[PDB]
Amino acid sequence: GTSVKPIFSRDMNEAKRRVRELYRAWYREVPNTVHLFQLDISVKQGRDKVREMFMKNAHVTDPRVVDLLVIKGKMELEETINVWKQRTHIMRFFHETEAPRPTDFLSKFYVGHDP
Amino acid sequence: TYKFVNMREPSMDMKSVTDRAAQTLLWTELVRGLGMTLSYLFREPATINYPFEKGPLSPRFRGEHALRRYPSGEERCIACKLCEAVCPAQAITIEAEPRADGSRRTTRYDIDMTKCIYCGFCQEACPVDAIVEGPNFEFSTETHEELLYNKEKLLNNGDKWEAEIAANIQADYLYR
Amino acid sequence: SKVKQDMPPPGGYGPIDYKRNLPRRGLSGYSMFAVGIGTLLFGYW
Amino acid sequence: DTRPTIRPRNDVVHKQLSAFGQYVAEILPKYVQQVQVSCFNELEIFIHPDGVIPVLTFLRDHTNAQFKSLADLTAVDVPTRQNRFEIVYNLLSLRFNSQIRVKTYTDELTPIESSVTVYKAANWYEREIWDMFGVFFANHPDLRRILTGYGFEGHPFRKDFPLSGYVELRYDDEVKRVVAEPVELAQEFRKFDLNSPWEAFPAYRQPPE
Amino acid sequence: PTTKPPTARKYIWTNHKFNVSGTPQQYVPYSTTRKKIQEWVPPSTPYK
Amino acid sequence: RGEYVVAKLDDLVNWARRSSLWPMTFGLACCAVEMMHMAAPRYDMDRFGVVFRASPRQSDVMIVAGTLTNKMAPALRKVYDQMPEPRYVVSMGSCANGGGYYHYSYSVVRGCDRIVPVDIYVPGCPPTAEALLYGILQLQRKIKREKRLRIWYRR
Amino acid sequence: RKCDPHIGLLHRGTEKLIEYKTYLQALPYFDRLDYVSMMCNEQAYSLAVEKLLNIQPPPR
Amino acid sequence: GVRTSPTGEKVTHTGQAYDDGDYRRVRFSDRQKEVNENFAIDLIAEQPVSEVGSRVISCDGGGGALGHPRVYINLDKETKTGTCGYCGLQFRQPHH
Amino acid sequence: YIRPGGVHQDLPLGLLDDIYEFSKNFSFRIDELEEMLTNNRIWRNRTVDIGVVTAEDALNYGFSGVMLRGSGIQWDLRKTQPYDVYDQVEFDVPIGSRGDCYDRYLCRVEEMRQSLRIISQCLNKMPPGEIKVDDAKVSPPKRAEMKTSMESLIHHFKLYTEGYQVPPGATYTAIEAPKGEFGVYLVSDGSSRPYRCKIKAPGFAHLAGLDKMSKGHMLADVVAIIGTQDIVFGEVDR
Amino acid sequence: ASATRVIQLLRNWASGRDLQAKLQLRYQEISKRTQPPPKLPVGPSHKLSNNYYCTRDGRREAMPPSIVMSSQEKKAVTPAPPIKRWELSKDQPYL
Amino acid sequence: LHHALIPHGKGGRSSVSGIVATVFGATGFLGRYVVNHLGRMGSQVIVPYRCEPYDTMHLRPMGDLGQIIFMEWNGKDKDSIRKVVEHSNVVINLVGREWETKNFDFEDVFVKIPHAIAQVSKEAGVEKLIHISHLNADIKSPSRYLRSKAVGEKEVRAAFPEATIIKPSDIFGREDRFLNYFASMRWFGGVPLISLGKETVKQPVYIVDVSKGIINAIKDPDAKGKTFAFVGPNRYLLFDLVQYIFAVAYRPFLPYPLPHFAYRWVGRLFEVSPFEPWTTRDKVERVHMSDMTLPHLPGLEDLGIQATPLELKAIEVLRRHRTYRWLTSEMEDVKPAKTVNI
Amino acid sequence: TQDTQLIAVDEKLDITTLTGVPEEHIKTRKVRIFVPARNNMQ
Ligand SMILES: COC1=C(OC)C(=O)C(C/C=C(/C)CC/C=C(/C)CC/C=C(\C)CC/C=C(\C)CC/C=C(/C)CC/C=C(\C)CC/C=C(/C)CC/C=C(\C)CC/C=C(\C)CCC=C(C)C)=C(C)C1=O
Ligand SMILES: NC(=O)C1=CN([C@@H]2O[C@H](COP(=O)(O)OP(=O)(O)OC[C@H]3O[C@@H](n4cnc5c(N)ncnc54)[C@H](OP(=O)(O)O)[C@@H]3O)[C@@H](O)[C@H]2O)C=CC1
Ligand code: SF4
Ligand code: SF4
Ligand code: SF4
Ligand SMILES: [Zn+2]
Repeated sequence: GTSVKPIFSRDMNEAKRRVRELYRAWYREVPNTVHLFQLDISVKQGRDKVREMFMKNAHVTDPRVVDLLVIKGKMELEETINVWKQRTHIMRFFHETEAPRPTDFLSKFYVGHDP
Repeated sequence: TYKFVNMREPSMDMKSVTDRAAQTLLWTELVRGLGMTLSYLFREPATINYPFEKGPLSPRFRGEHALRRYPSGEERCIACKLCEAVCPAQAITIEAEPRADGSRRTTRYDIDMTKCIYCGFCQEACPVDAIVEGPNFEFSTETHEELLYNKEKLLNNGDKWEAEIAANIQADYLYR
Repeated sequence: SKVKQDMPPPGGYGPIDYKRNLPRRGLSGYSMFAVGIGTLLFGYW
Repeated sequence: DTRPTIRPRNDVVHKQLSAFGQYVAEILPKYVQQVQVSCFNELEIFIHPDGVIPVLTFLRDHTNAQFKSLADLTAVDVPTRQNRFEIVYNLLSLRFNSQIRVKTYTDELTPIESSVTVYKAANWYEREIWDMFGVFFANHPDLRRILTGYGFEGHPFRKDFPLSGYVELRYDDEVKRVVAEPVELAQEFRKFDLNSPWEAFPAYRQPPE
Repeated sequence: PTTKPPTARKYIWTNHKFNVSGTPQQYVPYSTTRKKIQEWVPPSTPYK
Repeated sequence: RGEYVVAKLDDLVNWARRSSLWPMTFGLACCAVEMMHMAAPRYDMDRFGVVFRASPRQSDVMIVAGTLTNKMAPALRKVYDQMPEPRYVVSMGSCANGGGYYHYSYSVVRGCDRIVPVDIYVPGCPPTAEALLYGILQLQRKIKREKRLRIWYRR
Repeated sequence: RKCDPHIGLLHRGTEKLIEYKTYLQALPYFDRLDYVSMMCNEQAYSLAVEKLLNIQPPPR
Repeated sequence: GVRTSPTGEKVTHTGQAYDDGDYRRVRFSDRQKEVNENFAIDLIAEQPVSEVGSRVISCDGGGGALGHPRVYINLDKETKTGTCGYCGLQFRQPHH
Repeated sequence: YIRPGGVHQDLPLGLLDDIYEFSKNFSFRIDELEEMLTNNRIWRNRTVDIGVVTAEDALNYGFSGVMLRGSGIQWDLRKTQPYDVYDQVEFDVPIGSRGDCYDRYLCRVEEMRQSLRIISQCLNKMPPGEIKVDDAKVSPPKRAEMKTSMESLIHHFKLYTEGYQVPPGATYTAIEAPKGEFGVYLVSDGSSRPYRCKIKAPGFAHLAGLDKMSKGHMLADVVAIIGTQDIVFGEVDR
Repeated sequence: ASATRVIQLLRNWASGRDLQAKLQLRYQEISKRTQPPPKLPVGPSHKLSNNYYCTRDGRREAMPPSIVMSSQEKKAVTPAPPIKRWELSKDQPYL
Repeated sequence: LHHALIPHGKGGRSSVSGIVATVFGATGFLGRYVVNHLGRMGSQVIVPYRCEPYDTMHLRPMGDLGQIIFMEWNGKDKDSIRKVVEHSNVVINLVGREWETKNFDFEDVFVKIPHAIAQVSKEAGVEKLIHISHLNADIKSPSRYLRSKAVGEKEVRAAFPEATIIKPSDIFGREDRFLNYFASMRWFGGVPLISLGKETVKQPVYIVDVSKGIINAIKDPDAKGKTFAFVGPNRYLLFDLVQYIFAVAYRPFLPYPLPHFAYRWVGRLFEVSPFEPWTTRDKVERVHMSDMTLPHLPGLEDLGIQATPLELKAIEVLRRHRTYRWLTSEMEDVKPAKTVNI
Repeated sequence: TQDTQLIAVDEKLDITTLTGVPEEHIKTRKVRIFVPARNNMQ
């Protein structure tokens, strides 16, 4: 029924807690990768990208779900500070080559039959 | 049953000890290797010089495809799509149409030689022996587009290697 | 007619060696040292 | 045997394993939910998820079972079943030259205790299952992607995942680095509806729901 | 071939060709099918 | 005429390159193992001038032989960028010619060319150790037919 | 001291693609699986399919 | 057989021919549009019709197993010579 | 070639004789390899007592094949659970004692010679008969009955378009592949296509044990440990 | 391309064996590449009577996995009798 | 629109954008990026070339199969141009070099052939010819290059009235020969600037923006006849620009004055090399030519492309020139240079 | 049934946060749930 087995967190609050030290670690992590990975973006240009994912992932309310991606974020952070990823992998977050996609209905109508 | 492989305890007799001591001091198994290679130096090299002479094959070899045609000249492919239905790489792409004569041939027979893996299922598939890989293992091209064969190239390969396919299939049509 | 396949000849096949056939060759260990010393003595002389 | 095509049947093995099925069921009635032996003499031990650690230790340590080799650790994602994923273990008993299969069920969210302690082989199998399917395994030494590319999102072996995927790759010169783009096939995968509209096996006919 | 001549037929080529990649005789793929959707040709008579 | 001496220096330079190109030690999958048979005594690639040197800093032709996937595509292009000029890349086998058997999967780049400027395409699954033996020699003809200085003297 | 063996540089989605192919079409997958023991690879797949089909191969 | 398009292209057996504008035509320039001359359509018409006398006639296509599945053409309609659907060989009754 | 229900087609005439000629020559080269390395001191030091794995940990690590036979565990699927006609063939399974890198090298080389005995028996005891299951609903009919019989053509059509529909069920069949215990877990819904195919790769379990082996050994040893493990990355990456 | 007898001894002596008895390079001993047409046999079920599929099929004779207990004194029983320890080889004991 | 040119598919590698481009002289700095954007959206590019096909290999892996087909053309033969631009709708002209080869004068590669493509394209039936010429193009400029471009614009406009003329300022990028020019100046002692280069204001523009400018111009139905001037956001005095470059490269800056007649002599000496010249008398003049401001000329923001300041994407060009010492140094280490603004 | 701190979660299950479906393919796409029609020619 409603009773489900929680992963680590026991309600929203410490689920809200775990997203913090992920942000705590990510924020401390940005400037050294920009140096180590020889990135083209600025130190400022990394914090927003770290930031914008977080409230992009904001409609989520289930405590089990919240703890599930905080592990994925931790793993992504894990596979970043050992330079396991590469310049291309990190840059894939910046949708650079992909041209901007329209948003208004009229532009959708002009390009092709798609919602 | 099983056989033990390496636990052979060496003897400690003075003859055996001096033999091992001579082996370690006066390197022998190292010389045994040198004498081995020298013996294997005066052999006849297994190499064959390229295209002037070529390696040996079998009549059922699988290579560049070809779309043969009947002794009359009419193409064998009646476009049953069996080869497309069995293609493991989905390289076969064919569409048929009622031809002007009324016969049942295919408008398009693009075989993508960059997808299919030469399973040979296609030659096993069509009940009219229409598609078949030729013995020509050599069709390397300089551009990617050249490998994407259409129906026209397939028929040209059929008209070029027809002597081999008739002979090779004649040899192996009894084994299958 | 007669069924013909790639069956082995009636006498089966010749015996196939599989056991290790690593030959043993060379002088005795005492002899190797003996001749080695012999050249040394000749060289010194 | 007059029949030259039908695979021979081994009833002695069938009876032998079925008796061992009653054995394991009686020893651990707390986790074992169902036990069956297939027609080709394979025993499936249907356990409850919390029994992953206790049951496995029994077959690995009990004198009369002695299953001391983790053959494989897989899951078959069934979108139909309420808890979709179904984690499957295969164990081989060296002493009794027999194979057993303990199968357990799990949804996307509920975690399964890692069998690394009872079977240290499971450790790398543990990582693959999460990577391909998304079943998170609790208290694991190091859960991480093992197969997919670094930063790859989604769980590929999941049925809802498309065959071609979502992300392609190519070299783009204005950035002088490999970049990811939305998938755009030069040829869509021609799906084939190759299912006979006639019943194939009266023996396995589902009840008339 | 001198001892056993291959069976000769009409469509068999009379001049073997090497692989023609590189040279301007190279093969270029192209769709062998006809057009699927044509268009309604506008009339020639004027608007009125 | 300066055209004559340019052509003579043209022939001298490329002949050195086509008779001394060194295929890298770059194997991937099923397509790589039979390429060893080319280097095996049966066909003896080395007799045609090539040597199988590692270290892309000291190699000319890159034998992309096997399935090119997503996780390694950055590694290959880094490797290709490290190779000095001139450099050639022979896409070997159907997997590296467009995706091969796994053309439609999720972690394979459909074609080695999407990462690297790919030279002569040798097909096969796998191409016989002889099939690309021609592939290497056919590249030697491509090296023979270049102009380089001929363009420079006419630039 | 510690060796982390990152694999995946050759992860063709073999077990994913087999889902979309018939049993006959899935055979070359195993051929490509362990490309130095080809006949042994198909032998594994063939025995499994024969077991499920409840059918034995002829003695030859 | 192979005709010539108004642009200069060669129509294939299917009748495919890139038209006047047809930006795709750029590929054939500095190259050739591969066309097979042995057109199957007119390579079967000149074959004579067999005058065999019966009502049902089999057609193996030649070579037995080398041919096509044996089909029985009904040579009864005395207006049109029966043809095998696999090879196009026309069979007809010897006009009684 | 090896398909469900039997092989695709019979061997060409004279193939077995060509096998006999090669098998005669081979044992005169296997010992030649042993002459080069087996007693060579440099090869010995590079391989003796290096990358040593014990019995229980190797068994627990999911190892198979040489990893078991090299460390003393007398296990072999060809003997314990013989598939096909492996029971009717006599052969020995080399078992090591030290379990290190070197002992496996002899185990593999001895497996060479033991295989030669198997080949000798297979050639001498080849039985006459067909090469595929007589059941045409499982194995495609020959081209001869294809082109004359209704039922054969119908079966060939459906077999190469739909394929044989296997009964629902799941099974895990493992064989003593040269690397190790290669096994497949096939789950079938009952349609003409498999529902899930997990592929137990012998190198998958092996390679997880790389760290346990290479403990205190230098990098050059790790190169040696990779070689003895006999890994090819098509099987492990699946 | 047969070696001169002078070096036939050299290769034989330097390796301590007779190479010429069995060489890696093949020669005329190989089977001819052209063979007579073979006649393949028929299967056991190629009988024109008493070959009904109902008494010959293998697929339709598989029952659903037999169920022995569902969650819906007896002697201890092992899955199979313990293996019998392999005997030592007879053709080649300890290497 | 022809049925084979109707736009199709979401913009991507396999998408049919509907553009049959004929980018002339794509085997160069500007040509490298324009095809990349053309290849990205999916557009048959004819990409004629004259050099060795090997030098065109990097042009290959930026489009779908059969989309970057190559053709061999000669600058002094009309027939080669007609074949290259026969079946097309958009022609991009990027021909032109910064030196004077014996077989091609400056006026040639900027009037003679650019006249040839311009005239033949109109006869063939092209509709969107886009010819590129320097922004500073003056009829009476001290440098022949800048003179030849100006007369070049006049002639192509006459032959092809509806030919969009793009007027870029100095373009910087990885292989730009503008930032690299000053970066390479470190080899010959110090950095010689005439009157310390304190009376020359330059307004460079990043390469990609002009590349997107050409692409947007093709799509834009109003580019017919117009003459765009592609310029960067900020103007920098040349001395401060060189200060910025050497700061980003962290190489020491050693400016020293040099009279104009002596620099012209230095440019003469460097022209002697029978290979790619490093600095010509014409090049010396260009460094002195300050980018004339043409506000009446429609700029870059009207197209839609927002200019990228050189401060952001400067390490791309100059990271290579840095020694191992300051190789990992980031952008914020060096402050933005002062900009004399309009 | 497990004594594993059974929290009574009530919010409807939503794993779209993790499956990785890109933004375009998760909202815009509409799926249809139906029983396939009997192929009339069979
Ligand atoms: C992973 O994948 C892999 C593959 O595939 C993808 C493979 O296939 C294979 C299989 C292929 C093989 C060949 C097996 C061996 C290959 C390996 C990589 C295994 C590891 C190798 C080794 C341990 C051994 C390596 C040995 C080497 C490199 C040999 C070195 C020695 C040589 C003699 C060969 C090289 C010779 C050269 C370069 C020629 C001479 C050099 C010159 C510079 C030319 C001369 C120049 C001058 C004279 C200067 C100019 C001056 C002049 C003319 C004088 C006059 C003028 C004046 C001005 C004075 C493997 C193993 C593999 O793992
Ligand atoms: N900052 C800048 O560089 C600016 C440049 N421009 C103009 O833009 C154009 C392209 O600039 P950019 O890409 O940097 O130049 P590059 O020199 O890098 O490239 C020039 C291109 O033109 C070709 N080409 C040159 N001369 C000839 C010739 N005689 N015959 C045939 N092809 C020839 C070259 O081929 P190949 O490489 O084989 O010689 C190459 O494809 C030039 O006209 C330039 O003046 C305009 C404004 C600013
Ligand atoms: S050979 Fe096999 S994979 Fe290739 S096209 Fe034919 S059926 Fe398909
Ligand atoms: S080639 Fe064969 S399988 Fe394919 S459509 Fe023609 S007859 Fe059928
Ligand atoms: S092309 Fe074929 S042989 Fe080569 S790697 Fe791919 S699947 Fe293996
Ligand atoms: Zn017929």
